[PDB]
Amino acid sequence: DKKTIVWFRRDLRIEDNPALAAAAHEGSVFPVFIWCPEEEGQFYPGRASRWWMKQSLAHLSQSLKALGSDLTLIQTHNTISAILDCIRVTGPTKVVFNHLYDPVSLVRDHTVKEKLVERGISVQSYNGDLLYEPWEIYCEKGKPFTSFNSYWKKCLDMSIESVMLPPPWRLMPITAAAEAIWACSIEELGLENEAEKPSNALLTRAWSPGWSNADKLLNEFIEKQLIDYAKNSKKVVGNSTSLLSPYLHFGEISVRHVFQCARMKQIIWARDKNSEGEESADLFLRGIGLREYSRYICFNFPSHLRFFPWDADVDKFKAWRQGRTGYPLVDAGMRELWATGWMHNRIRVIVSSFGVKFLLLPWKWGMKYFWDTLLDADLECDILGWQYISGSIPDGHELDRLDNPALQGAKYDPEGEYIRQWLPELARLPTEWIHHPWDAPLTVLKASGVELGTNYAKPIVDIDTARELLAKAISRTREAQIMI
Amino acid sequence: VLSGRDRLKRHREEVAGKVPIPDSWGKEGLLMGWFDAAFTSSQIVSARAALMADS
Ligand SMILES: Cc1cc2nc3c(=O)[nH]c(=O)nc-3n(C[C@H](O)[C@H](O)[C@H](O)COP(=O)(O)OP(=O)(O)OC[C@H]3O[C@@H](n4cnc5c(N)ncnc54)[C@H](O)[C@@H]3O)c2cc1C
Ligand SMILES: Nc1ncnc2c1ncn2[C@@H]1O[C@H](COP(=O)(O)O)[C@@H](O)[C@H]1O
Ligand SMILES: [Mg+2]
Repeated sequence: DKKTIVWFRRDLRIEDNPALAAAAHEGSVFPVFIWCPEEEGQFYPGRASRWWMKQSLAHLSQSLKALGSDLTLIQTHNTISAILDCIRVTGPTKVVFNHLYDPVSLVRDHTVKEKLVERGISVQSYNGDLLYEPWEIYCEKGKPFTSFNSYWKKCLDMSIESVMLPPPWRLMPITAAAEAIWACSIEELGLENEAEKPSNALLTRAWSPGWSNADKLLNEFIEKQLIDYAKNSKKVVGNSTSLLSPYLHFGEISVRHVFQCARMKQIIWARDKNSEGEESADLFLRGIGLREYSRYICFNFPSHLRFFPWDADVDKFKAWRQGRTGYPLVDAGMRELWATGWMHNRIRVIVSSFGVKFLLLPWKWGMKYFWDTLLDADLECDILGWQYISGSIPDGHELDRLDNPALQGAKYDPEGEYIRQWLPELARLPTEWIHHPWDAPLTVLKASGVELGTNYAKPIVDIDTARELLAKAISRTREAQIMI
Repeated sequence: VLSGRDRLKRHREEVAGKVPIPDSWGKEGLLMGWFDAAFTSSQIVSARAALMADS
């Protein structure tokens, strides 16, 4: 009866989808996905994200047909113009979507809402992706909180205002001729370049995008894995963390459903006085809270590395990209990143601070490489991550923190099984040395079949030299900004 | 049919130690060029405020 356009972007799911639920509650729906590369500009998504999105759109397309509707796809030069044509052809009186918080989407969402309103069309946006909107949390005088622990302590002293919605019985279709709105198939979107297919063959075997695969993954994690998360999450190899990140990034599983499941387990385990389980749930929910926090700092705080004397050496960049640094944890991480499109958070910390602190590579280079190879590449989580390793955030790493590989290995890969899996050249090293083989007695290297420079790279920088260059780099950063 | 966690486990075991990272990335030519005024536009201030008001 009432006709409503449902504009999908990063909410590729049916369950607890507020915009889709509101539209279906009012009448018939026209779901559409509008792709405008020129409007994404600086933040056009990378190879791994575009591969994932393409698989997930086809998954969602199938889901919407079975429900009695469809997903229309439009590659356009202008999002407003494509939406205005969908309105002209179908006759709908309203556009709904789930709003996003990245600067491109904020501005574009604002531009759509202003134009539709002046053209006499109703528009409404909905919180599809957060437990707490970025403006709901503030202190005693009403300002941002500027610290994760304080932000999360304040969040747990409030309740969620978000309200989960039940799924629709049927979707009432609105049909339009593909030719009247310049629509196309998923392959005509160009999400995947011909030259990318060989790399993307690794991601195909490793992952199945799509909201129904997210539900399967969330159920298996909650029901069998959350209990041990406090212990598993401290190792970087094997079964460590939930693997939910790509699905959360594309909205394929609602964070309100993630939290409900984990919180209810936490309450069960509190009653069973199962304290290890309560810790796990608590630690896992803190991860969710970091993701809320990433939106919160990107929405409220409108760079202390401004004057850092980066060594723009494209050769040592290649050596970082290829895992030819000679630091095992770093070289393992970059291999895992290329072959699976994902890595453990601590390996993300190690690899990124190695680029910045040991190599003095410009941080935008490592970000842009992450942006092209991570399935879960997410602007706000990535910003927060680089802020955390660069000392640009209250409770993070300090900029002069030079982590010792020997201690990182003992903490996060205490059996050495991460090195032995990704760097089999090193697998015969006693686990005592496997994370810093340059300190081992030459007799041990030789008994273990390691020859630095021939079958595993020599350290591309010495830690003691790196600490000196980093201290100089910091002095000149601080001397310079006082001088300018 | 196998779970995602186990599909990733299997793939990890198949490819680990056996996949070279290509010698060319494809974006080398952009390195030296590599702004963040995306977060400080007048437009984004207006949109943030508009988004708060409509909630
Ligand atoms: C340099 C750096 C860059 C990063 N870039 C990204 C990115 O592009 N996309 C992305 O999703 N995450 C990024 N992260 C954090 C990332 O979520 C974890 O590093 C990784 O997601 C673990 O995946 P998981 O689902 O198994 O984590 P789990 O611990 O099992 O699940 C926690 C979930 O909550 C969120 N979460 C957990 N830890 C963090 C965290 N430190 N920061 C923000 N959110 C978190 C995520 O949605 C995550 O999927 C980055 C971290 C660093 C240090
Ligand atoms: N205040 C924070 N801000 C941003 N990211 C954080 C913060 N605290 C933890 N993280 C992430 O959580 C991980 C665990 O931190 P830690 O307990 O200090 O080892 C870090 O390595 C970061 O990736
Ligand atoms: Mg992790």
